[PDB]
Amino acid sequence: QVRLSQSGGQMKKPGESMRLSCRASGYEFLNCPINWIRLAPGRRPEWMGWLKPRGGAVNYARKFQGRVTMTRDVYSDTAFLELRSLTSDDTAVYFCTRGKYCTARDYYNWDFEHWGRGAPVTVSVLTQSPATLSLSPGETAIISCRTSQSGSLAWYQQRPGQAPRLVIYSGSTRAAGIPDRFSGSRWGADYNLSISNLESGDFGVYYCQQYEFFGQGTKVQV
Amino acid sequence: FLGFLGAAGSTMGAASMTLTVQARNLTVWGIKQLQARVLAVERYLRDQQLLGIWGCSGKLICCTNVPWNSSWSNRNLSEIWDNMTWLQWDKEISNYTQIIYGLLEESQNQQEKNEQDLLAL
Amino acid sequence: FLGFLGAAGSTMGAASMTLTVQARNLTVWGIKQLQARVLAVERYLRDQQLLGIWGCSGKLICCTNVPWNSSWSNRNLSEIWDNMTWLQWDKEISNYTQIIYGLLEESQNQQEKNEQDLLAL
Amino acid sequence: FLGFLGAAGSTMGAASMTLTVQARNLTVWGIKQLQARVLAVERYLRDQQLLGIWGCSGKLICCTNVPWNSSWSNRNLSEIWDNMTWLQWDKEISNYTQIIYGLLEESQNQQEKNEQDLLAL
Amino acid sequence: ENLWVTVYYGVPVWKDAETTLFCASDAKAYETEKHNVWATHACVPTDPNPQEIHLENVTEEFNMWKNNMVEQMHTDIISLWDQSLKPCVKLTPLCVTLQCTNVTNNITDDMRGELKNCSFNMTTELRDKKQKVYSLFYRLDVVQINKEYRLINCNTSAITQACPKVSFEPIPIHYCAPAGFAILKCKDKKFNGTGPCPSVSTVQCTHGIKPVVSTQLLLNGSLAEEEVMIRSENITNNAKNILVQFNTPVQINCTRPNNNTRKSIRIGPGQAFYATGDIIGDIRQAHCNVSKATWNETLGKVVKQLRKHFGNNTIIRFANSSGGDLEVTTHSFNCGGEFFYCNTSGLFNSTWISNNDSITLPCRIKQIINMWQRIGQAMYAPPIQGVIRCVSNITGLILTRDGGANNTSTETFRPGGGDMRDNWRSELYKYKVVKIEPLGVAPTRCKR
Amino acid sequence: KEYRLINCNTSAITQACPKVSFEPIPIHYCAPAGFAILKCKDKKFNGTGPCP
Amino acid sequence: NNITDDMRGELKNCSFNMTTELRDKKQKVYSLFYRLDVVQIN
Ligand SMILES: *[C@@H]1O[C@H](CO)[C@@H](O[C@@H]2O[C@H](CO)[C@@H](O[C@@H]3O[C@H](CO[C@H]4O[C@H](CO[C@H]5O[C@H](CO)[C@@H](O)[C@H](O)[C@@H]5O[C@H]5O[C@H](CO)[C@@H](O)[C@H](O)[C@@H]5O)[C@@H](O)[C@H](O[C@H]5O[C@H](CO)[C@@H](O)[C@H](O)[C@@H]5O[C@H]5O[C@H](CO)[C@@H](O)[C@H](O)[C@@H]5O)[C@@H]4O)[C@@H](O)[C@H](O[C@H]4O[C@H](CO)[C@@H](O)[C@H](O)[C@@H]4O[C@H]4O[C@H](CO)[C@@H](O)[C@H](O)[C@@H]4O[C@H]4O[C@H](CO)[C@@H](O)[C@H](O)[C@@H]4O)[C@@H]3O)[C@H](O)[C@H]2NC(C)=O)[C@H](O)[C@H]1NC(C)=O
Ligand SMILES: *[C@@H]1O[C@H](CO)[C@@H](O[C@@H]2O[C@H](CO)[C@@H](O[C@@H]3O[C@H](CO[C@H]4O[C@H](CO[C@H]5O[C@H](CO)[C@@H](O)[C@H](O)[C@@H]5O[C@H]5O[C@H](CO)[C@@H](O)[C@H](O)[C@@H]5O)[C@@H](O)[C@H](O[C@H]5O[C@H](CO)[C@@H](O)[C@H](O)[C@@H]5O[C@H]5O[C@H](CO)[C@@H](O)[C@H](O)[C@@H]5O)[C@@H]4O)[C@@H](O)[C@H](O[C@H]4O[C@H](CO)[C@@H](O)[C@H](O)[C@@H]4O[C@H]4O[C@H](CO)[C@@H](O)[C@H](O)[C@@H]4O[C@H]4O[C@H](CO)[C@@H](O)[C@H](O)[C@@H]4O)[C@@H]3O)[C@H](O)[C@H]2NC(C)=O)[C@H](O)[C@H]1NC(C)=O
Ligand SMILES: *[C@@H]1O[C@H](CO)[C@@H](O[C@@H]2O[C@H](CO)[C@@H](O[C@@H]3O[C@H](CO[C@H]4O[C@H](CO)[C@@H](O)[C@H](O)[C@@H]4O)[C@@H](O)[C@H](O[C@H]4O[C@H](CO)[C@@H](O)[C@H](O)[C@@H]4O)[C@@H]3O)[C@H](O)[C@H]2NC(C)=O)[C@H](O)[C@H]1NC(C)=O
Ligand SMILES: *[C@@H]1O[C@H](CO)[C@@H](O[C@@H]2O[C@H](CO)[C@@H](O[C@@H]3O[C@H](CO[C@H]4O[C@H](CO)[C@@H](O)[C@H](O)[C@@H]4O)[C@@H](O)[C@H](O[C@H]4O[C@H](CO)[C@@H](O)[C@H](O)[C@@H]4O)[C@@H]3O)[C@H](O)[C@H]2NC(C)=O)[C@H](O)[C@H]1NC(C)=O
Ligand SMILES: *[C@@H]1O[C@H](CO)[C@@H](O[C@@H]2O[C@H](CO)[C@@H](O[C@@H]3O[C@H](CO[C@H]4O[C@H](CO)[C@@H](O)[C@H](O)[C@@H]4O)[C@@H](O)[C@H](O[C@H]4O[C@H](CO)[C@@H](O)[C@H](O)[C@@H]4O)[C@@H]3O)[C@H](O)[C@H]2NC(C)=O)[C@H](O)[C@H]1NC(C)=O
Ligand SMILES: *[C@@H]1O[C@H](CO)[C@@H](O[C@@H]2O[C@H](CO)[C@@H](O[C@@H]3O[C@H](CO)[C@@H](O)[C@H](O[C@H]4O[C@H](CO)[C@@H](O)[C@H](O)[C@@H]4O)[C@@H]3O)[C@H](O)[C@H]2NC(C)=O)[C@H](O)[C@H]1NC(C)=O
Ligand SMILES: *[C@@H]1O[C@H](CO)[C@@H](O[C@@H]2O[C@H](CO)[C@@H](O[C@@H]3O[C@H](CO)[C@@H](O)[C@H](O[C@H]4O[C@H](CO)[C@@H](O)[C@H](O)[C@@H]4O)[C@@H]3O)[C@H](O)[C@H]2NC(C)=O)[C@H](O)[C@H]1NC(C)=O
Ligand SMILES: *[C@@H]1O[C@H](CO)[C@@H](O[C@@H]2O[C@H](CO)[C@@H](O)[C@H](O)[C@H]2NC(C)=O)[C@H](O)[C@H]1NC(C)=O
Ligand SMILES: *[C@@H]1O[C@H](CO)[C@@H](O)[C@H](O)[C@H]1NC(C)=O
Ligand SMILES: *[C@@H]1O[C@H](CO)[C@@H](O)[C@H](O)[C@H]1NC(C)=O
Ligand SMILES: *[C@@H]1O[C@H](CO)[C@@H](O)[C@H](O)[C@H]1NC(C)=O
Ligand SMILES: *[C@@H]1O[C@H](CO)[C@@H](O)[C@H](O)[C@H]1NC(C)=O
Ligand SMILES: *[C@@H]1O[C@H](CO)[C@@H](O)[C@H](O)[C@H]1NC(C)=O
Repeated sequence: QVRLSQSGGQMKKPGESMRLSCRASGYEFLNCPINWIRLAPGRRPEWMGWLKPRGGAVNYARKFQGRVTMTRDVYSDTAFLELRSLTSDDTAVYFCTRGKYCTARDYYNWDFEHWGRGAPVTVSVLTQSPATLSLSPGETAIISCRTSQSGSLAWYQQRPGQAPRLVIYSGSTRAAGIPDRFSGSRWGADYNLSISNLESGDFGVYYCQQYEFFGQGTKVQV
Repeated sequence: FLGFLGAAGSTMGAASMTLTVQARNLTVWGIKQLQARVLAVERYLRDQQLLGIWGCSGKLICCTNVPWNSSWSNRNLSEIWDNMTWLQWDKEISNYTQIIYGLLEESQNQQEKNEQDLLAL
Repeated sequence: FLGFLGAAGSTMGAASMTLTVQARNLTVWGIKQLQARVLAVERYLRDQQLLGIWGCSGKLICCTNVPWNSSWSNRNLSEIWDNMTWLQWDKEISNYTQIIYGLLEESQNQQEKNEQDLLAL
Repeated sequence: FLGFLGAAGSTMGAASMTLTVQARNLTVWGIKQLQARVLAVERYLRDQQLLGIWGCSGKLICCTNVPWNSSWSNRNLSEIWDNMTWLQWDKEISNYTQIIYGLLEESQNQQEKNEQDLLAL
Repeated sequence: ENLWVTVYYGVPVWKDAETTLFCASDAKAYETEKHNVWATHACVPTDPNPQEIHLENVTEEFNMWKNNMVEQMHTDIISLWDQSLKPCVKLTPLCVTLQCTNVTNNITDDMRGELKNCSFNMTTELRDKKQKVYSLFYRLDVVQINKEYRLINCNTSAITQACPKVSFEPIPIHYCAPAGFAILKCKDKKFNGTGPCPSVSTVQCTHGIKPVVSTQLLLNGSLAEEEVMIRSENITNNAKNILVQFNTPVQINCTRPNNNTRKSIRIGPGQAFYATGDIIGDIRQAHCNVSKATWNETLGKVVKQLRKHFGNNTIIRFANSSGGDLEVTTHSFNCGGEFFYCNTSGLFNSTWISNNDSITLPCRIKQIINMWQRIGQAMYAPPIQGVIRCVSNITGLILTRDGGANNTSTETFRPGGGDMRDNWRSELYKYKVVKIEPLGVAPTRCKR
Repeated sequence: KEYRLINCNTSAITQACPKVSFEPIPIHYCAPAGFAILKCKDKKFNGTGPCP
Repeated sequence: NNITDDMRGELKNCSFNMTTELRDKKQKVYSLFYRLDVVQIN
């Protein structure tokens, strides 16, 4: 089975540098790229960059260029990350992710079916609505996301204190282990995630995604 | 002549004017071609065996005593040979190809030549 | 239908009811299948070549102008097709198979089509 | 009979008496025979494919509706079949072999069977 | 009035499929001595007269990103690289301690050595006697431990020397399909690489495709027809590489100033190692020149095409490679047998807003390589006598786009192309494999 | 006096197995289907040209 | 272990020289082998 094993979290001071590792197992390392994404509480998710295990090729975000360094060890199947000149803005939970579709022929990076456990680090478009959603068990939750670019969109669920799980990809297709209760729909630039017959496990925070861009998030609580 | 696959975009009737042209041509790294040219004659004889078991054997064209079922895309005589390409045609009848094959090979030359068996005894 | 080799234990006349069904289907360790599937089509074309040189070419069944010699297990018409299997039959005529083959391939289509050669000159 | 290629030095008419006999037989170092016996059946089916596309399919002999051009070594009927060998003959017509082939495969069974297509519509 | 079924054999009916393609090369490729230049020897000679048939009225959908010819060509060259190195000299007893020093020069200290004069023990023809011989190696080829050095590949894999008889020079290669199959070719002026094609033609063998191994720059590539072409599986996806095809070729000149000496030390009994001897002349570094004018116009023609997908009024910036393995970050290629790695910080140093000399680039040389991310196989490129000069065509790029933009609405592009399958997609975008199914039934008023 | 193997600056060396034998065996060379081998049966065929 | 002597060892803790990545340096490493895998001489 595909498993991403991350190193634990840490507390750093401003000005210092930080490093994280992520050991992949359960698949051929060279097949598909690994991504690094930071999650800050009550903030839009930020994609930092990806690394191809192939020739160690990488592509970062504008924001991090010159500060961030991604490498890998093909032999131990381990991906490494470094970020310099740490400032309070850097504080967030850092994840390593892998797309769902990843064969020898080709891949699709941005359907993140696999997530590491995450590393909490403290140093000291897509319009999603509604912000919050207070509903009772049994009711139906309708989360919306407006795009402007179009392209395979995904839905994720985050439980309190757990790593986000892929719920839906391509706007209408369910992931593995996802019951019929979750369903996706699309009309123009608008995207809707519908969860029927709410239960304890469903509650948390949900994110819409189009490639490296994420929504502001929708917290669904009991 | 328009060469190999010449009248592919032409109607099936016009594509019947170019039937013979497409049947005519049809240490490692050296095994790359051997394993392929073996599958080539196997793909050929698979077609020739099917062509033999039916009321054909003689290639190109042949008649059969099988009635065209209307459920198999009910089109007219003039609506097929003068308003449709073979590529467009095979796409519709693709669903019923395996069915028709069974009626040509079994119902026909197994019962048709058996007629002669009753005449030979 | 009774599938491949269905009427093997049936009489030759009844086994004539299922002739088309048996002709239809008919790094190392990967070469194991290659050397085999080559002999398969060679065994096929050995049979089709013999079927072609004779007064047949057209598969399944065909007539020939060769009189049945009584020494080849003199049986009656109703004693063969309604009281004997192909397996049991081939076992008796096995002795004369190589002989009959020579009379079909040489005496017939070499002299029969040559009739047309004298008519063609 | 005179065996394989028996009447090679005999006249073409006399060599027509022995047509069936020559069509009948027709870790490394073990691949030496495999790569060869693959080319053998490709050489066979190339000849049978040409024999099929023409007005023949049925082997040995067949008629065609193609007029003999006088430029192709204008000989008489009795000056060919009774005064010339196949080896001596093929040497003269070798120049026009590729030409005649085009007239048999294209001009004939592409237009001849198409006649029936106009009769089938 | 009632129709009857009729079997037709030899109908223009094909379906998309995958088969085993074989090779084809021109006669002059065999005629040139070559000795060994890839496995081209077993290859079938190319048909002297080209055969092509324009399919009128036919519209077929192509997909360069779902093409199997790329995957087959990739594994073919990979297996070829192994077969070319199997009967070659294996350098197992070359992992001896290297007592190295700087080369004979007069250096301030900013030259950082680069070249090392290593002395070491070696096995001769006889078992009993050691051999104290010296050689010359690049800094990228050696690594010091705990001055004593060692080969860089010692905790990676084993090593085998490329034979001096063989050559890595690209040869035009034609890929063909067996009987029962055919290859379709798009002949459009502006086919951006996916979807339906208006003017489709059929071929048995593709045009001469030289398997040039390169990254970032499509060195010895091929041209486009009208406007420069941009192909991407997903343009909105910045994780997918963007293959660029030029209309006008960019003339570039790459040279190796260091005229070298081959030293043929005998490991024995019949096996001989080739070591770089002393340099004769001056110590200079390899470099590549790009006509500034040609490059300025070419970049300016590309940026005008990029706007057509990222907004008419936007800013396009070019920045160097972000990081990674030395081969991907630099322009990787082969020339005259040696493997260069050039600094492309002088080509992607631009900023395009609202739409007389050569550009020289610092080039390094490695003899120990491990391309295709090969495991268990390291090849040592033997030294080459004489100054190496090569003149080639830059006809394409492999760019990558930075993500998490959102706000600025601007795009920055950096050179990539780590995977080598993209190098083949730049030539196989127009070709695809189909199988012929000549058996088609059709109804008509025909009974027996 | 110190010596060495004569093949040391020529090539490597491999020992012939004691199981194998180099004794000549009668070998018949044959052609596959579609081909044939011609044989001259003349008393005095000096090796080139036409054969009666 | 703590053995009376009826256990007959069975498992052996062997130490030996070994060739490293480099030609020059020997390697003094130890392993574990079954008695059925080894045989003493003299
Ligand atoms: C190269 O080459 C290549 C090839 O070869 C190419 O490619 C290309 O690309 C492009 C780009 O990328 C593309 O385009 C795109 O497309 C897409 C698709 O298309 C298709 O489809 C359509 C529809 O859609 C839908 O449906 C389908 C099915 O049917 C599906 O599949 C899809 O997905 C979708 O779905 C959805 O929806 C539905 C409903 O509707 C639902 O149900 C679901 O669920 C989902 O949701 C169609 O339509 C089309 O067709 C068309 O077109 C044609 C031509 O072409 C024609 O003929 C036809 O007829 C049609 O038309 C129509 O329509 C139109 C519209 O569209 C109109 O206008 C008119 O009038 C008519 O009516 C096809 O088939 C699409 O989607 C897109 O679109 C979009 O986008 C654009 C931009 O990009 C824009 O402009 C537009 O407008 C649109 O937008 C819109 O929408 C969106 C959504 O989608 C949103 O977001 C936005 O916002 C907007 O909204 C609006 O609208 C809506 C609707 O109406 C409404 O509701 C609202 O309210 C608003 O108003 C695009 O277009 C293409 O495709 C391709 N191609 C291929 C072949 O592939 C390229 O291009 C080249 N290159 C160069 C350079 O050249
Ligand atoms: C084994 O086996 C094998 C096989 O199998 C064999 O082989 C053989 O060998 C041999 C030896 O080696 C040989 O022989 C030789 O031959 C040669 C050739 O022949 C041929 O030819 C001829 C002619 O010649 C020419 O021509 C051609 C074409 O046509 C060419 O190719 C050549 O090269 C030449 O050319 C030249 O010349 C021309 C003019 O003529 C010019 O134009 C050019 O340019 C150049 O220069 C012919 O003729 C022949 O034929 C013949 O023969 C036959 C039989 O055989 C007959 O049938 C015929 O008919 C003929 O005859 C005729 O002729 C004769 C003469 O010849 C006369 O006599 C008579 O009568 C008639 O007319 C062929 O085809 C040759 O050449 C040679 O000859 C020579 O030599 C010899 C010695 O060796 C001598 O004897 C002779 O006589 C001669 O001599 C001469 O000549 C020379 C030159 O050549 C000179 O040098 C000298 O000096 C002399 O002179 C003279 O003459 C001249 C002329 O006439 C005059 O002019 C002057 O003045 C003088 O007088 C030889 O013979 C062969 O061939 C082979 N074969 C095969 C098949 O290959 C072997 O033998 C075996 N072995 C055993 C042991 O057995
Ligand atoms: C690619 O696809 C295009 C369009 O789909 C094809 O073009 C059509 O071709 C067909 C023939 O297959 C055409 O049909 C024939 O048109 C002939 C020409 O028309 C004449 O008269 C008009 C009016 O005066 C003028 O344009 C001009 O003077 C022409 O000379 C007619 O003569 C034909 O009628 C005769 O032939 C038929 C048999 O086909 C007989 O049964 C009739 O009795 C009569 O004697 C016929 O109508 C058609 O017009 C074309 N255009 C279309 C459909 O728009 C290409 O042929 C095709 N190419 C390939 C390679 O597939
Ligand atoms: C395996 O082997 C067994 C035994 O060897 C075979 O069984 C024999 O099958 C044959 C058919 O091939 C039988 O012969 C036929 O029997 C029919 C049934 O008999 C009817 O009447 C009797 C008496 O009332 C009842 O048992 C019952 O009502 C039956 O309905 C007859 O109807 C047949 O006669 C008709 O058909 C023939 C053509 O076959 C015509 O020419 C006649 O004019 C007539 O219309 C016929 O007699 C035989 O009886 C079976 N038993 C034996 C030989 O002991 C299996 O068939 C065989 N299976 C396989 C798969 O090989
Ligand atoms: C190798 O090459 C040689 C020479 O080229 C060939 O020998 C020639 O063979 C042909 C037959 O193909 C011979 O032609 C025939 O000769 C027969 C014998 O002649 C009889 O009469 C004469 C005179 O009395 C005597 O020699 C003797 O009594 C013979 O009995 C004729 O009988 C033939 O005529 C009859 O047959 C023809 C059909 O061929 C009928 O149309 C006639 O009406 C008639 O009934 C005929 O003439 C020829 O004579 C031979 N010698 C030559 C040409 O010089 C070899 O046959 C050849 N061998 C091989 C294996 O290819
Ligand atoms: C061998 O290598 C040594 C390196 O140690 C080298 O000696 C060096 O020469 C350079 C100049 O070539 C010296 O750098 C000088 O530094 C002083 C300041 O301390 C500057 O004023 C000098 O500037 C002048 O020279 C420049 C050179 O072109 C001019 O461009 C400029 O306009 C001025 O005229 C100059 O930068 C350096 O100090 C020495 N170093 C030592 C240790 O002597 C030597 O020349 C090399 N010889 C050979 C044969 O290769
Ligand atoms: C390490 O291994 C040593 C082996 O030398 C072991 O010490 C041995 O213990 C056994 C018992 O466990 C002793 O055997 C005894 O022999 C006397 C006669 O001399 C018997 O009377 C004893 O019988 C009693 O114990 C039995 C064992 O359970 C009972 O079943 C029985 O009912 C009696 O109560 C017993 O058989 C042996 O003499 C010693 N040997 C030495 C050298 O001391 C030691 O226990 C092991 N320790 C560990 C931690 O493994
Ligand atoms: C690369 O080298 C080629 C030749 O090796 C250069 O082409 C030459 O250009 C000069 C003009 O400066 C002409 O006089 C020569 O005749 C040309 N040579 C040939 C063979 O055509 C080219 O200019 C060089 N370009 C760069 C960027 O270095
Ligand atoms: C990306 O490409 C795939 C297939 O190449 C296509 O299905 C998909 O629609 C594309 N996405 C966008 C946003 O164009
Ligand atoms: C024709 O197809 C229909 C299904 O649409 C089927 O019910 C019918 O039996 C077919 N006709 C024959 C003669 O089998
Ligand atoms: C063939 O069957 C499939 C489903 O089995 C159907 O979607 C398709 O429309 C059918 N083809 C035609 C021409 O109706
Ligand atoms: C029939 O067989 C006998 C052998 O028992 C044989 O003598 C006889 O010649 C054969 N009949 C014919 C026409 O050959
Ligand atoms: C016969 O051959 C001549 C060449 O000598 C050629 O001109 C003529 O057209 C040919 N006959 C036919 C019917 O083509």
